[PDB]
Amino acid sequence: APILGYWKLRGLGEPIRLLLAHTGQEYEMKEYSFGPEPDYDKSEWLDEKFNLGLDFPNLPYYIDEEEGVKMTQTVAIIRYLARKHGLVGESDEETIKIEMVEQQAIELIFTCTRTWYFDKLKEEMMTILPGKLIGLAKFLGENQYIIGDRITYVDFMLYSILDYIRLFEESLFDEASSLKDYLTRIESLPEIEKYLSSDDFKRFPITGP
Amino acid sequence: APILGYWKLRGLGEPIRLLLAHTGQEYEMKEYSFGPEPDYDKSEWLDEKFNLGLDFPNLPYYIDEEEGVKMTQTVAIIRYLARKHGLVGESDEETIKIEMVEQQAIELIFTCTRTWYCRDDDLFDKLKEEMMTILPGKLIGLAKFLGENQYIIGDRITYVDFMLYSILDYIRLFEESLFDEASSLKDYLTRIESLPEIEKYLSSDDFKRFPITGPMAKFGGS
Ligand SMILES: N[C@@H](CCC(=O)N[C@@H](CS)C(=O)NCC(=O)O)C(=O)O
Ligand SMILES: N[C@@H](CCC(=O)N[C@@H](CS)C(=O)NCC(=O)O)C(=O)O
Repeated sequence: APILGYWKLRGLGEPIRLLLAHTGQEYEMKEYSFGPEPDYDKSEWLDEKFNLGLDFPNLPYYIDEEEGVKMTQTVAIIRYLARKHGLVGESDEETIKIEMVEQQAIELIFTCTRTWYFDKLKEEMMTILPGKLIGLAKFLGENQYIIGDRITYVDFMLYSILDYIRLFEESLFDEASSLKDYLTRIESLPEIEKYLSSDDFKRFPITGP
Repeated sequence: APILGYWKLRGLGEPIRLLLAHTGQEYEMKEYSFGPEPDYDKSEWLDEKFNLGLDFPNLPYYIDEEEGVKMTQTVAIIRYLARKHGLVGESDEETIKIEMVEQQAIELIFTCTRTWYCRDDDLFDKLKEEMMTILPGKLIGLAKFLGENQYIIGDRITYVDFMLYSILDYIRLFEESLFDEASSLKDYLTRIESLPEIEKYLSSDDFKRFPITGPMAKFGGS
C-alpha cells in the first residue's frame, strides 16, 4: 500500500491527507516524532532520511511501490494525487485559475512560517493578510469552491492554510466572511468531517517546537 | 500582443524571460522602476497595480488579450508558457520529476530571499551561516539528479531548466565556493548559457548580471 511520511503536526502534510480522505485512497501514514525538550531531536527522521531512495530527501514524502513512485515536495505530491483522482483543471482556463490559487495559497504558508518559526513580524502579518484574504474572497465570489462547482486539489491546500490563520487570529477574516462559509462548506464534506472527527485528529500542533 | 510585466531586476522574472527567448515568442516587456534613494517608491507599479484587471495584482504579471489570459504568480505563468510551447512533461514519470525539481528550485529561491532581503546584521549572518550548512547538500541532490544528462529530464529542455539556471546563477554569484566541486552543475549552466537564444539574451545591452534582488535587499541590490 502507498506510504505518506510526515511529522506528527498538521503542517504541510494535511492538504495531502485531506485529499486522500476525500478520494478514499488507502495509504499507510508514517509519522516521525521529535525529541524531548529542549532537544527536539529529529533523529527518528534523520536516521532514515537518506535511506528511503528519495531523490530530494524531505518531509513530506510519498511512496508507492506498486506504481514505482518515490516522491517528495508537497505541491508535486498533491498535484500527482490530483491527476490520479481527476481533481485538476479540465481546461487551461481552469488550470490557470487553479495554479494561481495554488501559488497564492503557498504565499500565505511561506509568510506564516516566517512569522511562526517576532513582535515586529506578527505586527507585519496583520497589515498584509487582510488584503490577501480580501483578494481570495473576491476570487471565490459566489462559488461553492475556489474554481467553481467542482472541488479541486487547491481547495484542500487553501482549507489547511486558512484554518491555520483563523486559529492564529480570526479578526483577519472580518473583511472576508465568505471564506468562513467556504471553510464550513469543506468541513461539511462527508469524508473531511470523518477525518476531522478522528481520534487521531489534533488541531494542534500545526508547527514544530 | 502579449505583455510580461516585472521589476527591473533578474529576480523571479528571469526564468520566464529565458523561456520566452528560447521559444522565440513575441512579447512586450513592461518594466517598472523603483524610485530614488531611499524612497525607491513602487509608484510606477502601485499607480497601475489595480488597473490591469488582475485577480491577485502582483509582479510579475502576464497578459495576452488575444488568448484571454491575465495572469499573476511566477510558477503559474511559467507553467502556462511551458504548456503552450511543449516545455512540459510528456509522461507522468517526467511530470513527477519536473515538478519535484520545480519545487526544489523554489525552495532555494525562498531560502535565499530570506537571507538576501534580511536587514538585521545579526539575523542576516545567522541566516547566511545557516544557508552555507544547507546548500551543499541541496546542490549534491541536484547533481545526483541531473546525473550525466544534458538537461534535468534528459536530452529535452523543460521549463524547469530555465528556473534552475537562474537560481543556481544567483547562488554562484553569491558564493562560487559552493560549486568548487560541482562541475556537473557548472557544465549544466554552461550548456544552458550556450543555447543560441539564451546566449543572445545574456549578451543583450539590456542584460545586467546585477541587480538580482531589489534595493531593500542586502545581496543583489545592484
Ligand atoms: N519544498 C519542501 C519543503 C519541506 C519542508 O520544509 N519540510 C520541513 C517541515 S515543514 C522539514 O522539517 N523537513 C525535513 C528536512 O528538511 O529534513 C515541500 O514543500 O515539500
Ligand atoms: N507569488 C508571487 C510573488 C511575487 C512577488 O513577491 N513579487 C515581488 C518581487 S520579488 C514584488 O515586489 N511584488 C509585490 C508588489 O509590489 O505587489 C509570484 O511569484 O508571482
